[PDB]
Amino acid sequence: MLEKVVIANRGEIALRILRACKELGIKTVAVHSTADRDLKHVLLADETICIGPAPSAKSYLNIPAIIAAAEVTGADAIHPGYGFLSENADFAEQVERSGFTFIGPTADVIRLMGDKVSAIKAMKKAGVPCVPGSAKNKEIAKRIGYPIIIRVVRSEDALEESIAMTKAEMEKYLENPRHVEIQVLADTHGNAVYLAERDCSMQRRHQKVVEEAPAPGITEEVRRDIGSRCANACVEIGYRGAGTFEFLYENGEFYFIEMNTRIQVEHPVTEMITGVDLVKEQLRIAAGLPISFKQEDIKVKGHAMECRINAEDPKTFLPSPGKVNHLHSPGGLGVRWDSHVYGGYTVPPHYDSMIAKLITYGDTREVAIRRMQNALSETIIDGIKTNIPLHELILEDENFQKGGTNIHYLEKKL
Amino acid sequence: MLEKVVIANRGEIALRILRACKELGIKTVAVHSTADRDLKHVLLADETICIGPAPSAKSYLNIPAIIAAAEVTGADAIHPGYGFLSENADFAEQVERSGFTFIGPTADVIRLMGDKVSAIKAMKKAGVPCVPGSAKNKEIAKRIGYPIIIRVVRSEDALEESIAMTKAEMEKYLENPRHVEIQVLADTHGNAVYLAERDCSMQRRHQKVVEEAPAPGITEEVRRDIGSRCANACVEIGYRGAGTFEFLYENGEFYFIEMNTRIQVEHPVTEMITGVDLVKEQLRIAAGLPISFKQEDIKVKGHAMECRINAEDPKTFLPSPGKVNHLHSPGGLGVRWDSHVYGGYTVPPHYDSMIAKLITYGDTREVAIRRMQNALSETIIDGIKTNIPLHELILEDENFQKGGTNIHYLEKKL
Repeated sequence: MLEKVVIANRGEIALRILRACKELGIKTVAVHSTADRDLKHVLLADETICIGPAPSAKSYLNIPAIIAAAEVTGADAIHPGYGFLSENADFAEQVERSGFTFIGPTADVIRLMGDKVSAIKAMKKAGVPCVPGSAKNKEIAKRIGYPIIIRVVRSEDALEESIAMTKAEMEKYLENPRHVEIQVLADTHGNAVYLAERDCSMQRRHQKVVEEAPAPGITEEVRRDIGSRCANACVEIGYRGAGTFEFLYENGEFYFIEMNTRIQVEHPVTEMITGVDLVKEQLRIAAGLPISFKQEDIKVKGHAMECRINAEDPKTFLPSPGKVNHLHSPGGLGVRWDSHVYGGYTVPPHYDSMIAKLITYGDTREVAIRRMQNALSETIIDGIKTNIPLHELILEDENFQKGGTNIHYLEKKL
Repeated sequence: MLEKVVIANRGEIALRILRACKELGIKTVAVHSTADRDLKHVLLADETICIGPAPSAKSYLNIPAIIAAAEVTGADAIHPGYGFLSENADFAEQVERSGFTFIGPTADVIRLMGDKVSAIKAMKKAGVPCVPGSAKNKEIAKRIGYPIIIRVVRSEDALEESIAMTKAEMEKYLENPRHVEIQVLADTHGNAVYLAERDCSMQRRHQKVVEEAPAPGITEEVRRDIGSRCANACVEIGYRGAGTFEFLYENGEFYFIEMNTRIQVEHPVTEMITGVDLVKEQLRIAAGLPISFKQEDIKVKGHAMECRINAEDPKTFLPSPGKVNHLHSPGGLGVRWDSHVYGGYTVPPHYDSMIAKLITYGDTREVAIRRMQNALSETIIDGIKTNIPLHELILEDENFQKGGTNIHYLEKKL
């Protein structure tokens, strides 16, 4: 089956993958840049291989070097995590052509869902609701209804002009949409399940900051409908592994915007409310096993929240690399801490600024939120700036407390 | 209701209580010795009061000083944790007589279950199974059956002699008994529930090292019988709050040995498999509220394990006080860390050697155990010795892996 896995990633997700591997008794190979020799998962891995200098282009995006690490270690499979090469279909195609198991979908499915329109077209074929959309551009614009996007457009006298400018360089635009996303798994035995949903509406410049599960207001009827549509979409497109269908959500209707064909950063909130270990299921599915449970086995229990703790200034958002002179991580009941950072670790400049995901669970949304506030108050990261103050502002916001804030809300509030 | 609580304890349990209080919006008063000014919960508390010098007798056992801290802060209630004064009926009696709510049972119930025989006699009256037991001492010894305890006794020709010697300074003695204990809650509304059981058989000199829940081999039928007997015992004796009935368990039968009338050190494993927050329920019950769920709401799900991490040499067990120069605590899915220790903290000589409880959860006992082994491998406590190597030996023991080892097993193995 799978005996040895190359972890083609870094930071917290690399550690998350290492932990799943070690639980399953799978040997690990940590590929790393010269800058990441002191990463926690590297220090814990069974074998390590330096694949290039610091810049990502020369290391974690270095397809030949990663494949070569698999070859020389005699690895069976490669787990790409999220970001980097995880949704690069040329990488997947090359991993397979080279005799290794890619822990993810097939190259062809990646490429299909990797392209804006082809994705939307496969979803519309599948019965998943998409956004109303695509000179007879005035007629189309008209039927869809303004506002629109080509550059946004709030009226028709600007349409023509806009068209010529958006080119050189159409989804109905919604203004009370939440970001609501459905987690799925599909296996090589023809099964596909949905694992409730997540609300990830708290965003800055389209980067998520806080996520939660289940999504407030979503009844189980509605969950069952949209979730069943996503599972069937999985079967229809021959999906394999973990994936997420992202939707805009408004006045009770869902509208597809993207499928991430990989594990999600915020997968832990789903784990907390369903009891499923999503990374272990990725590994088992890649080994050829069936999903370890059936749809009827899944029931949402309680509520979970996640704060992405970043090394950055909490108002300017400029990165804050440097030595963590002291770390104190929170704990206790209903507190989960997913992080590679340790006291004495130096956060480097070369990559993203995420240093930890703090995840809480409670019987109710209210309990999960209070537990997050208390856990954040206990957390100490000395030596660098973090966005903890931003989290604290969000968590005490009366509208967030009420629930249901839209995807534009954070930027409006600040 | 309860607006301000004096936390009459220290170390990890004091932090556990502070976390529950803060979730409920209850103000905290940390009473502490001069040696404990840098305890995490002290640093997090709303108010602090130094109640004496380092020795416990002069501080955490100082009844007048603790009561005085409640008076001057205008506190409503006192939570005694475990150990120290928590089962001191004179303390409880004085807390009540002085106008504060004791978070625990009434003084009279403490005293009743505080005495060896009176406890056993109330249990036998209650229908809880006790151990067969109490010159017509040969006749009694005979009916009970050797071996016996007065000094253990394996035959009758020694009985007489033994009797005279055990005096100046009788439970059937069992030799394949496990330690199996039932968690209960009882409220001021006449309700009493049982929260499955824990197996705490891995012990050295009658001090627990590793605990787990549920107990291997215990079917739900058996759980329901012994648990219902314990709940009814609660009502019959007018119990209030959290408590544990400890049993010896053998060839399918239970035998009562002690009731701890307070929260248990190893309460977290029960929290993990039932979803109940036992300390929050203590606080709510003390405020006069009902238990927040009914018996039918409780269902064991999965399996949990706890390792008591102590600052001591892992073979000699001599304490290892000193500065923790570096701490790295484990995390991820199914890992819970309950500890007051932080990088730079100095573990003092004056108290017990517990510095952390590492708790894991999994869908099966096998998963909980592997997760514990991996979490222990990630844990770093630099500057002092710990018993982590002992935990590692226990967890990989083939008999522990099989499950069901008795209370003498650890000392035999070493």
